[PDB]
Amino acid sequence: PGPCAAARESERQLRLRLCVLNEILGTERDYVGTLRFLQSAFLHRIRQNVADSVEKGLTEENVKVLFSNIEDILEVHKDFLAALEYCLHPEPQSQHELGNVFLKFKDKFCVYEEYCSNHEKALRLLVELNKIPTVRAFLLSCMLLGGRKTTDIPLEGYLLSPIQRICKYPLLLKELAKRTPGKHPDHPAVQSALQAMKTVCSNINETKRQMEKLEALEQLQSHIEGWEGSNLTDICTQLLLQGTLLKISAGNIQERAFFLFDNLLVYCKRKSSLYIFRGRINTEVMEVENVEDGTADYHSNGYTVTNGWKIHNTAKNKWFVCMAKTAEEKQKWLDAIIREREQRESLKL
Amino acid sequence: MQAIKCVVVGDVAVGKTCLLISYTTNAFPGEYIPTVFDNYSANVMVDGKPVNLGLWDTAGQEDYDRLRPLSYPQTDVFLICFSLVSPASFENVRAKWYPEVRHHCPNTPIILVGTKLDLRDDKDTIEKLKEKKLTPITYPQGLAMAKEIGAVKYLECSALTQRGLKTVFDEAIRAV
Repeated sequence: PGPCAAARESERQLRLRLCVLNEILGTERDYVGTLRFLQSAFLHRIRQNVADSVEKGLTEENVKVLFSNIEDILEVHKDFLAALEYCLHPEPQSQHELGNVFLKFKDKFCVYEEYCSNHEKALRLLVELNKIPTVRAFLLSCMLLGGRKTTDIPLEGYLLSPIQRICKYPLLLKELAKRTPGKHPDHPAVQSALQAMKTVCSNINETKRQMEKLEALEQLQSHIEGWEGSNLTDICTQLLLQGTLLKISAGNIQERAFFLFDNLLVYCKRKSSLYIFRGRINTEVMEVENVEDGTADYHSNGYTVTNGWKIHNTAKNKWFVCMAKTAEEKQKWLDAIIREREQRESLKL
Repeated sequence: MQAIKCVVVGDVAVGKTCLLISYTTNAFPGEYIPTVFDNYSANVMVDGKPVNLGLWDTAGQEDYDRLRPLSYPQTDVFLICFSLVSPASFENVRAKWYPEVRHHCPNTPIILVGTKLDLRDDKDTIEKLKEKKLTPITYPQGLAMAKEIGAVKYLECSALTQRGLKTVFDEAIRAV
Protein backbone atom coordinates (compact mmCIF):
# COMPACT_ATOMS: atom_id res chain seq x y z
CA PRO A 1 0.00 0.00 0.00
CA GLY A 2 0.97 3.64 -0.51
CA PRO A 3 2.11 5.92 2.35
CA CYS A 4 -1.35 7.49 2.82
CA ALA A 5 -3.11 4.18 3.48
CA ALA A 6 -0.10 2.73 5.31
CA ALA A 7 0.14 5.76 7.62
CA ARG A 8 -3.57 5.48 8.40
CA GLU A 9 -3.15 1.84 9.36
CA SER A 10 0.02 2.63 11.32
CA GLU A 11 -1.74 5.20 13.53
CA ARG A 12 -4.39 2.61 14.34
CA GLN A 13 -1.81 -0.07 15.17
CA LEU A 14 0.18 2.19 17.50
CA ARG A 15 -2.96 3.44 19.25
CA LEU A 16 -4.19 -0.10 19.85
CA ARG A 17 -0.71 -1.28 20.84
CA LEU A 18 -0.70 1.33 23.59
CA CYS A 19 -4.07 0.07 24.84
CA VAL A 20 -2.63 -3.45 25.14
CA LEU A 21 0.55 -2.28 26.89
CA ASN A 22 -1.57 -0.39 29.41
CA GLU A 23 -3.79 -3.41 30.10
CA ILE A 24 -0.79 -5.70 30.58
CA LEU A 25 0.70 -3.34 33.16
CA GLY A 26 -2.63 -2.49 34.79
CA THR A 27 -3.80 -6.07 35.21
CA GLU A 28 -0.37 -7.17 36.45
CA ARG A 29 -0.54 -4.50 39.15
CA ASP A 30 -4.02 -5.77 40.03
CA TYR A 31 -2.80 -9.37 40.14
CA VAL A 32 0.14 -8.63 42.45
CA GLY A 33 -2.30 -6.74 44.66
CA THR A 34 -4.46 -9.86 44.89
CA LEU A 35 -1.42 -11.99 45.76
CA ARG A 36 -0.37 -9.47 48.42
CA PHE A 37 -3.90 -9.60 49.83
CA LEU A 38 -3.80 -13.39 50.20
CA GLN A 39 -0.38 -13.17 51.88
CA SER A 40 -1.24 -10.37 54.32
CA ALA A 41 -4.88 -11.12 55.15
CA PHE A 42 -4.36 -14.86 55.68
CA LEU A 43 -0.79 -16.15 55.82
CA HIS A 44 0.73 -13.22 57.74
CA ARG A 45 -2.24 -13.15 60.12
CA ILE A 46 -1.94 -16.88 60.81
CA ARG A 47 1.83 -16.55 61.17
CA GLN A 48 1.57 -13.81 63.81
CA ASN A 49 -0.67 -15.95 66.03
CA VAL A 50 -0.45 -19.64 65.10
CA ALA A 51 -2.03 -20.81 68.37
CA ASP A 52 -5.22 -18.83 67.74
CA SER A 53 -5.72 -20.24 64.23
CA VAL A 54 -5.07 -23.81 65.39
CA GLU A 55 -7.44 -23.27 68.32
CA LYS A 56 -10.11 -22.10 65.87
CA GLY A 57 -9.67 -25.36 63.95
CA LEU A 58 -7.26 -24.38 61.16
CA THR A 59 -4.25 -26.70 61.29
CA GLU A 60 -0.73 -26.11 59.95
CA GLU A 61 -1.33 -28.82 57.35
CA ASN A 62 -4.64 -27.24 56.28
CA VAL A 63 -2.87 -23.95 55.60
CA LYS A 64 -0.18 -25.62 53.48
CA VAL A 65 -2.82 -27.39 51.39
CA LEU A 66 -5.15 -24.41 51.06
CA PHE A 67 -2.58 -21.79 50.02
CA SER A 68 0.10 -24.02 48.48
CA ASN A 69 3.12 -22.05 47.19
CA ILE A 70 1.23 -18.78 46.65
CA GLU A 71 4.02 -16.84 48.38
CA ASP A 72 6.60 -18.15 45.89
CA ILE A 73 4.28 -17.03 43.08
CA LEU A 74 4.12 -13.58 44.69
CA GLU A 75 7.92 -13.26 44.79
CA VAL A 76 8.15 -14.11 41.08
CA HIS A 77 5.52 -11.52 40.14
CA LYS A 78 7.03 -8.83 42.34
CA ASP A 79 10.14 -9.23 40.17
CA PHE A 80 8.11 -9.59 36.98
CA LEU A 81 6.04 -6.46 37.65
CA ALA A 82 9.17 -4.46 38.49
CA ALA A 83 10.71 -5.56 35.19
CA LEU A 84 7.59 -4.52 33.26
CA GLU A 85 7.47 -1.16 35.06
CA TYR A 86 11.09 -0.53 34.11
CA CYS A 87 10.38 -1.16 30.41
CA LEU A 88 7.28 1.05 30.52
CA HIS A 89 8.81 3.95 32.47
CA PRO A 90 7.66 6.69 33.03
CA GLU A 91 4.39 5.66 31.38
CA PRO A 92 3.67 3.21 28.55
CA GLN A 93 4.50 4.38 25.04
CA SER A 94 3.93 2.50 21.79
CA GLN A 95 7.65 2.06 21.05
CA HIS A 96 8.37 0.35 24.39
CA GLU A 97 9.55 -3.27 24.31
CA LEU A 98 8.14 -6.05 26.54
CA GLY A 99 9.00 -9.22 24.63
CA ASN A 100 12.34 -9.83 26.33
CA VAL A 101 10.83 -9.55 29.82
CA PHE A 102 8.51 -12.50 29.20
CA LEU A 103 11.38 -14.51 27.71
CA LYS A 104 13.55 -13.80 30.74
CA PHE A 105 10.84 -14.97 33.17
CA LYS A 106 9.65 -18.03 31.21
CA ASP A 107 11.52 -20.47 33.46
CA LYS A 108 10.50 -18.65 36.64
CA PHE A 109 6.83 -19.44 36.00
CA CYS A 110 7.46 -23.13 36.77
CA VAL A 111 6.12 -22.32 40.25
CA TYR A 112 2.62 -22.56 38.75
CA GLU A 113 2.98 -26.29 38.14
CA GLU A 114 2.82 -27.04 41.87
CA TYR A 115 0.03 -24.57 42.58
CA CYS A 116 -2.27 -25.69 39.77
CA SER A 117 -1.68 -29.39 40.44
CA ASN A 118 -2.70 -28.77 44.06
CA HIS A 119 -5.68 -26.46 43.65
CA GLU A 120 -8.35 -29.16 43.28
CA LYS A 121 -7.29 -30.51 46.67
CA ALA A 122 -7.27 -26.95 48.02
CA LEU A 123 -10.78 -26.04 46.86
CA ARG A 124 -12.22 -29.35 48.10
CA LEU A 125 -10.61 -28.77 51.49
CA LEU A 126 -12.04 -25.24 51.69
CA VAL A 127 -15.54 -26.64 51.15
CA GLU A 128 -15.01 -28.97 54.11
CA LEU A 129 -13.33 -26.33 56.29
CA ASN A 130 -16.30 -23.98 55.81
CA LYS A 131 -18.54 -26.64 57.37
CA ILE A 132 -16.70 -25.93 60.63
CA PRO A 133 -18.30 -22.83 62.27
CA THR A 134 -15.14 -21.48 63.95
CA VAL A 135 -13.01 -21.91 60.82
CA ARG A 136 -15.70 -20.41 58.57
CA ALA A 137 -15.89 -17.36 60.84
CA PHE A 138 -12.10 -17.07 60.97
CA LEU A 139 -11.78 -17.07 57.18
CA LEU A 140 -14.54 -14.47 56.85
CA SER A 141 -12.69 -12.35 59.41
CA CYS A 142 -9.54 -12.55 57.28
CA MET A 143 -11.52 -11.51 54.19
CA LEU A 144 -13.04 -8.51 55.96
CA LEU A 145 -9.86 -7.25 57.65
CA GLY A 146 -8.12 -7.79 54.32
CA GLY A 147 -10.54 -5.30 52.76
CA ARG A 148 -13.23 -7.54 51.27
CA LYS A 149 -16.92 -6.62 51.39
CA THR A 150 -19.59 -9.23 52.19
CA THR A 151 -20.78 -9.02 48.58
CA ASP A 152 -17.33 -9.57 47.04
CA ILE A 153 -16.20 -12.78 45.36
CA PRO A 154 -15.53 -15.54 47.93
CA LEU A 155 -12.05 -16.75 48.93
CA GLU A 156 -12.13 -19.55 46.33
CA GLY A 157 -12.31 -16.94 43.58
CA TYR A 158 -9.09 -15.36 44.80
CA LEU A 159 -7.37 -18.74 45.24
CA LEU A 160 -8.30 -19.54 41.63
CA SER A 161 -6.83 -16.27 40.36
CA PRO A 162 -3.36 -17.67 39.55
CA ILE A 163 -4.92 -20.29 37.26
CA GLN A 164 -6.93 -17.59 35.53
CA ARG A 165 -3.99 -15.17 35.28
CA ILE A 166 -1.37 -17.47 33.75
CA CYS A 167 -3.81 -18.29 30.95
CA LYS A 168 -4.36 -14.56 30.23
CA TYR A 169 -0.75 -13.95 29.16
CA PRO A 170 -1.11 -15.79 25.84
CA LEU A 171 -4.27 -13.74 25.16
CA LEU A 172 -2.56 -10.46 25.99
CA LEU A 173 0.52 -11.38 23.97
CA LYS A 174 -1.57 -12.53 21.01
CA GLU A 175 -3.12 -9.06 20.93
CA LEU A 176 0.26 -7.39 21.46
CA ALA A 177 1.75 -9.36 18.56
CA LYS A 178 -1.20 -8.28 16.43
CA ARG A 179 -0.26 -4.64 17.14
CA THR A 180 3.51 -5.13 16.80
CA PRO A 181 4.40 -4.79 13.07
CA GLY A 182 7.54 -6.34 11.57
CA LYS A 183 9.26 -2.95 11.55
CA HIS A 184 8.66 -2.50 15.29
CA PRO A 185 11.77 -3.19 17.44
CA ASP A 186 9.72 -5.43 19.77
CA HIS A 187 8.48 -7.66 16.94
CA PRO A 188 10.82 -10.67 17.18
CA ALA A 189 10.73 -10.77 20.98
CA VAL A 190 6.92 -10.54 21.24
CA GLN A 191 6.49 -13.38 18.74
CA SER A 192 8.89 -15.48 20.80
CA ALA A 193 7.25 -14.41 24.07
CA LEU A 194 3.83 -15.55 22.84
CA GLN A 195 5.12 -19.05 22.13
CA ALA A 196 7.02 -19.08 25.43
CA MET A 197 3.92 -18.33 27.50
CA LYS A 198 1.80 -20.83 25.56
CA THR A 199 4.46 -23.42 26.36
CA VAL A 200 4.28 -22.42 30.03
CA CYS A 201 0.51 -23.01 30.07
CA SER A 202 0.89 -26.32 28.24
CA ASN A 203 3.57 -27.43 30.73
CA ILE A 204 1.25 -26.63 33.64
CA ASN A 205 -1.64 -28.45 31.99
CA GLU A 206 0.41 -31.59 31.34
CA THR A 207 1.98 -31.60 34.81
CA LYS A 208 -1.54 -31.61 36.25
CA ARG A 209 -2.51 -34.50 33.96
CA GLN A 210 0.53 -36.48 35.12
CA MET A 211 0.00 -35.70 38.82
CA GLU A 212 -3.64 -36.77 38.57
CA LYS A 213 -2.58 -40.20 37.28
CA LEU A 214 -0.09 -40.72 40.11
CA GLU A 215 -2.47 -39.42 42.78
CA ALA A 216 -5.22 -41.81 41.68
CA LEU A 217 -2.93 -44.72 42.53
CA GLU A 218 -1.56 -43.15 45.72
CA GLN A 219 -4.99 -42.30 47.11
CA LEU A 220 -6.31 -45.81 46.47
CA GLN A 221 -3.31 -47.45 48.13
CA SER A 222 -3.64 -45.09 51.10
CA HIS A 223 -7.04 -46.69 51.80
CA ILE A 224 -5.37 -50.10 52.14
CA GLU A 225 -4.03 -51.28 55.50
CA GLY A 226 -1.09 -53.67 55.78
CA TRP A 227 0.31 -53.10 52.30
CA GLU A 228 3.05 -55.49 51.15
CA GLY A 229 5.60 -55.04 48.37
CA SER A 230 6.35 -52.15 46.03
CA ASN A 231 4.06 -49.12 45.86
CA LEU A 232 1.48 -49.00 43.07
CA THR A 233 3.16 -45.95 41.51
CA ASP A 234 6.42 -47.90 41.32
CA ILE A 235 5.06 -50.56 38.93
CA CYS A 236 1.57 -49.51 37.74
CA THR A 237 0.07 -46.54 35.88
CA GLN A 238 -3.70 -47.04 36.25
CA LEU A 239 -6.54 -49.02 37.78
CA LEU A 240 -8.22 -51.04 35.02
CA LEU A 241 -11.04 -52.67 36.97
CA GLN A 242 -12.25 -52.99 40.55
CA GLY A 243 -15.08 -55.00 42.06
CA THR A 244 -16.26 -57.28 44.83
CA LEU A 245 -16.03 -61.03 44.29
CA LEU A 246 -16.38 -64.20 46.32
CA LYS A 247 -13.04 -65.96 46.83
CA ILE A 248 -12.44 -69.62 47.67
CA SER A 249 -9.08 -71.22 48.44
CA ALA A 250 -9.82 -74.70 49.81
CA GLY A 251 -11.59 -73.08 52.76
CA ASN A 252 -14.44 -70.74 53.63
CA ILE A 253 -16.11 -68.58 51.00
CA GLN A 254 -14.81 -65.06 51.57
CA GLU A 255 -15.94 -61.73 50.12
CA ARG A 256 -12.99 -59.78 48.70
CA ALA A 257 -12.37 -56.50 46.92
CA PHE A 258 -10.34 -57.09 43.75
CA PHE A 259 -8.26 -54.48 41.92
CA LEU A 260 -6.75 -55.07 38.47
CA PHE A 261 -4.00 -52.67 37.40
CA ASP A 262 -1.61 -52.84 34.48
CA ASN A 263 0.99 -55.38 35.72
CA LEU A 264 -0.76 -56.20 39.02
CA LEU A 265 -3.77 -57.86 40.62
CA VAL A 266 -4.51 -56.98 44.24
CA TYR A 267 -7.18 -58.39 46.54
CA CYS A 268 -8.26 -57.08 49.95
CA LYS A 269 -10.75 -57.54 52.77
CA ARG A 270 -13.17 -54.62 53.14
CA LYS A 271 -13.27 -53.12 56.63
CA SER A 272 -16.71 -52.98 58.26
CA SER A 273 -14.03 -47.09 52.10
CA LEU A 274 -11.07 -48.78 53.79
CA TYR A 275 -9.44 -52.15 53.09
CA ILE A 276 -7.05 -54.69 54.56
CA PHE A 277 -4.38 -56.03 52.21
CA ARG A 278 -4.63 -59.78 51.61
CA GLY A 279 -2.56 -60.49 48.50
CA ARG A 280 -1.05 -59.41 45.20
CA ILE A 281 -0.02 -61.09 41.95
CA ASN A 282 2.25 -59.79 39.20
CA THR A 283 0.04 -60.37 36.15
CA GLU A 284 3.12 -61.61 34.28
CA VAL A 285 2.93 -64.76 36.45
CA MET A 286 -0.87 -64.88 36.58
CA GLU A 287 -3.00 -67.33 34.63
CA VAL A 288 -6.77 -67.68 34.45
CA GLU A 289 -8.99 -70.66 33.72
CA ASN A 290 -12.74 -70.86 33.23
CA VAL A 291 -14.92 -72.85 35.62
CA GLU A 292 -18.15 -74.38 34.33
CA ASP A 293 -21.31 -73.64 36.31
CA GLY A 294 -22.43 -76.35 38.72
CA THR A 295 -18.99 -77.89 39.16
CA ALA A 296 -16.80 -78.14 42.25
CA ASP A 297 -13.33 -79.31 43.25
CA TYR A 298 -10.60 -79.06 45.89
CA HIS A 299 -9.96 -75.37 45.29
CA SER A 300 -13.66 -74.56 45.68
CA ASN A 301 -13.67 -76.74 48.81
CA GLY A 302 -16.56 -78.78 47.41
CA TYR A 303 -18.73 -75.68 46.98
CA THR A 304 -20.77 -75.40 43.79
CA VAL A 305 -19.22 -72.78 41.51
CA THR A 306 -21.38 -70.40 39.46
CA ASN A 307 -20.21 -67.43 37.36
CA GLY A 308 -16.72 -68.38 38.47
CA TRP A 309 -13.16 -68.89 37.34
CA LYS A 310 -9.74 -69.83 38.70
CA ILE A 311 -6.70 -67.61 39.24
CA HIS A 312 -3.26 -69.24 39.18
CA ASN A 313 -0.13 -67.68 40.67
CA THR A 314 2.50 -69.60 38.71
CA ALA A 315 5.35 -68.17 40.81
CA LYS A 316 3.89 -69.70 43.99
CA ASN A 317 1.94 -72.42 42.16
CA LYS A 318 -1.17 -71.46 44.14
CA TRP A 319 -4.79 -71.42 42.96
CA PHE A 320 -8.01 -69.85 44.12
CA VAL A 321 -11.57 -69.59 42.81
CA CYS A 322 -13.39 -66.34 42.05
CA MET A 323 -17.17 -66.05 41.74
CA ALA A 324 -19.07 -63.05 40.38
CA LYS A 325 -22.75 -62.27 41.01
CA THR A 326 -23.79 -62.49 37.36
CA ALA A 327 -22.61 -63.88 34.03
CA GLU A 328 -22.14 -60.30 32.82
CA GLU A 329 -19.82 -59.49 35.73
CA LYS A 330 -17.79 -62.65 35.09
CA GLN A 331 -17.42 -61.70 31.42
CA LYS A 332 -16.35 -58.19 32.42
CA TRP A 333 -13.55 -59.57 34.61
CA LEU A 334 -12.24 -62.11 32.11
CA ASP A 335 -12.39 -59.55 29.28
CA ALA A 336 -10.36 -57.14 31.41
CA ILE A 337 -7.78 -59.78 32.38
CA ILE A 338 -7.26 -60.73 28.72
CA ARG A 339 -7.06 -57.07 27.76
CA GLU A 340 -4.41 -56.34 30.40
CA ARG A 341 -2.26 -59.23 29.15
CA GLU A 342 -2.69 -58.26 25.49
CA GLN A 343 -1.66 -54.64 26.05
CA ARG A 344 1.26 -55.66 28.26
CA GLU A 345 2.53 -58.10 25.63
CA SER A 346 2.03 -55.47 22.90
CA LEU A 347 4.18 -52.93 24.77
CA LYS A 348 6.81 -55.67 24.94
CA LEU A 349 7.11 -55.36 21.14
CA MET B 1 -28.57 -13.01 50.75
CA GLN B 2 -28.41 -15.78 48.16
CA ALA B 3 -25.03 -16.02 46.43
CA ILE B 4 -25.01 -17.37 42.87
CA LYS B 5 -21.92 -18.58 41.01
CA CYS B 6 -22.29 -18.25 37.24
CA VAL B 7 -19.56 -19.64 34.98
CA VAL B 8 -19.28 -18.71 31.30
CA VAL B 9 -17.85 -21.32 28.92
CA GLY B 10 -17.40 -21.61 25.16
CA ASP B 11 -14.89 -21.14 22.34
CA VAL B 12 -12.45 -18.23 22.20
CA ALA B 13 -14.34 -16.71 19.28
CA VAL B 14 -17.71 -16.26 20.99
CA GLY B 15 -16.76 -13.16 22.99
CA LYS B 16 -17.31 -14.41 26.53
CA THR B 17 -15.27 -11.53 27.88
CA CYS B 18 -17.09 -8.82 25.88
CA LEU B 19 -20.35 -10.15 26.96
CA LEU B 20 -19.37 -9.97 30.63
CA ILE B 21 -17.80 -6.51 30.32
CA SER B 22 -20.83 -5.18 28.44
CA TYR B 23 -23.19 -6.49 31.13
CA THR B 24 -21.19 -5.07 34.06
CA THR B 25 -19.90 -1.71 32.75
CA ASN B 26 -21.37 1.63 31.70
CA ALA B 27 -20.82 3.22 28.28
CA PHE B 28 -19.70 -0.05 26.68
CA PRO B 29 -17.85 -0.39 24.26
CA GLY B 30 -15.88 2.88 24.58
CA GLU B 31 -12.34 3.15 23.18
CA TYR B 32 -11.05 -0.38 23.69
CA ILE B 33 -12.51 -3.71 24.81
CA PRO B 34 -10.24 -5.31 27.45
CA THR B 35 -8.87 -8.86 27.22
CA VAL B 36 -9.27 -9.42 30.95
CA PHE B 37 -12.45 -9.74 33.00
CA ASP B 38 -11.79 -10.22 36.72
CA ASN B 39 -14.13 -12.33 38.85
CA TYR B 40 -17.10 -10.06 39.48
CA SER B 41 -19.88 -9.90 42.06
CA ALA B 42 -22.85 -7.53 42.18
CA ASN B 43 -26.33 -7.44 43.65
CA VAL B 44 -29.00 -7.91 40.99
CA MET B 45 -32.73 -7.47 41.49
CA VAL B 46 -34.78 -10.25 39.90
CA ASP B 47 -38.53 -10.65 40.43
CA GLY B 48 -38.47 -8.50 43.56
CA LYS B 49 -35.69 -10.17 45.55
CA PRO B 50 -32.00 -9.16 45.44
CA VAL B 51 -29.32 -11.73 44.64
CA ASN B 52 -25.52 -11.64 44.75
CA LEU B 53 -24.54 -12.72 41.24
CA GLY B 54 -20.95 -13.89 40.89
CA LEU B 55 -19.52 -13.95 37.36
CA TRP B 56 -16.56 -16.10 36.30
CA ASP B 57 -14.89 -15.81 32.87
CA THR B 58 -12.91 -18.73 31.41
CA ALA B 59 -11.18 -16.94 28.52
CA GLY B 60 -7.70 -18.27 27.76
CA GLN B 61 -8.28 -21.77 29.12
CA GLU B 62 -9.86 -23.19 25.96
CA ASP B 63 -6.77 -25.25 24.99
CA TYR B 64 -5.92 -26.49 28.50
CA ASP B 65 -8.28 -29.32 29.34
CA ARG B 66 -6.98 -30.08 32.85
CA LEU B 67 -7.06 -26.44 33.99
CA ARG B 68 -10.66 -25.71 32.96
CA PRO B 69 -12.37 -27.96 35.52
CA LEU B 70 -10.83 -26.04 38.43
CA SER B 71 -13.52 -23.40 37.78
CA TYR B 72 -16.49 -25.79 37.82
CA PRO B 73 -17.05 -27.01 41.40
CA GLN B 74 -19.89 -25.30 43.32
CA THR B 75 -21.20 -23.62 40.14
CA ASP B 76 -24.92 -22.78 40.38
CA VAL B 77 -25.55 -22.15 36.68
CA PHE B 78 -23.59 -22.41 33.42
CA LEU B 79 -23.74 -20.23 30.35
CA ILE B 80 -22.59 -22.39 27.45
CA CYS B 81 -21.92 -19.90 24.67
CA PHE B 82 -21.43 -20.04 20.92
CA SER B 83 -21.24 -17.30 18.28
CA LEU B 84 -24.26 -17.12 15.98
CA VAL B 85 -21.85 -16.38 13.11
CA SER B 86 -19.43 -19.23 13.88
CA PRO B 87 -20.77 -22.71 12.98
CA ALA B 88 -17.57 -24.17 14.44
CA SER B 89 -18.30 -22.71 17.88
CA PHE B 90 -21.83 -24.08 17.60
CA GLU B 91 -20.62 -27.64 16.94
CA ASN B 92 -18.25 -27.41 19.91
CA VAL B 93 -21.27 -26.97 22.18
CA ARG B 94 -22.19 -30.56 21.36
CA ALA B 95 -18.68 -31.95 20.87
CA LYS B 96 -16.76 -30.24 23.68
CA TRP B 97 -18.48 -27.96 26.18
CA TYR B 98 -21.70 -29.79 27.08
CA PRO B 99 -19.98 -33.18 27.67
CA GLU B 100 -17.29 -31.56 29.82
CA VAL B 101 -19.70 -29.45 31.90
CA ARG B 102 -22.04 -32.40 32.50
CA HIS B 103 -19.18 -34.71 33.44
CA HIS B 104 -18.10 -32.42 36.28
CA CYS B 105 -21.52 -30.98 37.15
CA PRO B 106 -24.25 -33.57 36.36
CA ASN B 107 -27.20 -31.64 37.86
CA THR B 108 -26.26 -27.98 37.30
CA PRO B 109 -28.63 -25.99 35.05
CA ILE B 110 -27.37 -24.89 31.63
CA ILE B 111 -28.42 -21.91 29.56
CA LEU B 112 -27.42 -22.06 25.90
CA VAL B 113 -26.41 -18.57 24.75
CA GLY B 114 -26.00 -17.49 21.13
CA THR B 115 -23.80 -14.39 20.96
CA LYS B 116 -23.01 -11.80 18.28
CA LEU B 117 -26.69 -11.55 17.32
CA ASP B 118 -25.91 -8.16 15.77
CA LEU B 119 -23.73 -9.81 13.11
CA ARG B 120 -26.23 -12.46 11.98
CA ASP B 121 -27.69 -9.99 9.45
CA ASP B 122 -24.38 -8.20 8.83
CA LYS B 123 -23.70 -8.21 5.08
CA ASP B 124 -19.90 -8.49 5.26
CA THR B 125 -20.14 -11.27 7.86
CA ILE B 126 -22.58 -13.25 5.71
CA GLU B 127 -20.43 -12.75 2.61
CA LYS B 128 -17.27 -13.99 4.34
CA LEU B 129 -19.09 -17.07 5.68
CA LYS B 130 -20.48 -17.73 2.20
CA GLU B 131 -16.91 -17.82 0.87
CA LYS B 132 -16.47 -20.86 3.13
CA LYS B 133 -19.86 -22.33 2.19
CA LEU B 134 -21.18 -21.45 5.65
CA THR B 135 -24.19 -19.58 7.04
CA PRO B 136 -25.05 -18.09 10.44
CA ILE B 137 -26.83 -20.22 13.05
CA THR B 138 -30.59 -19.70 12.92
CA TYR B 139 -32.91 -19.40 15.92
CA PRO B 140 -34.56 -22.77 15.16
CA GLN B 141 -31.14 -24.46 15.00
CA GLY B 142 -30.28 -22.94 18.36
CA LEU B 143 -33.52 -24.27 19.83
CA ALA B 144 -32.71 -27.75 18.53
CA MET B 145 -29.28 -27.63 20.18
CA ALA B 146 -30.77 -26.47 23.48
CA LYS B 147 -33.24 -29.36 23.40
CA GLU B 148 -30.42 -31.78 22.55
CA ILE B 149 -28.22 -30.79 25.51
CA GLY B 150 -31.12 -30.31 27.92
CA ALA B 151 -30.58 -26.59 28.41
CA VAL B 152 -33.28 -24.95 30.53
CA LYS B 153 -33.31 -21.95 28.16
CA TYR B 154 -32.03 -20.87 24.75
CA LEU B 155 -31.25 -17.15 24.55
CA GLU B 156 -29.70 -14.96 21.87
CA CYS B 157 -27.90 -11.69 22.64
CA SER B 158 -25.43 -9.06 21.48
CA ALA B 159 -22.72 -7.59 23.70
CA LEU B 160 -22.42 -4.64 21.33
CA THR B 161 -26.09 -3.59 21.08
CA GLN B 162 -26.92 -5.19 24.45
CA ARG B 163 -30.11 -6.57 22.91
CA GLY B 164 -31.13 -9.64 24.90
CA LEU B 165 -28.15 -9.20 27.21
CA LYS B 166 -30.00 -8.40 30.45
CA THR B 167 -32.36 -11.34 29.89
CA VAL B 168 -29.47 -13.83 29.72
CA PHE B 169 -28.39 -13.08 33.28
CA ASP B 170 -31.94 -12.67 34.60
CA GLU B 171 -32.69 -16.18 33.35
CA ALA B 172 -29.40 -17.50 34.72
CA ILE B 173 -30.54 -16.29 38.14
CA ARG B 174 -34.05 -17.63 37.63
CA ALA B 175 -32.59 -21.01 36.74
CA VAL B 176 -31.16 -21.36 40.23
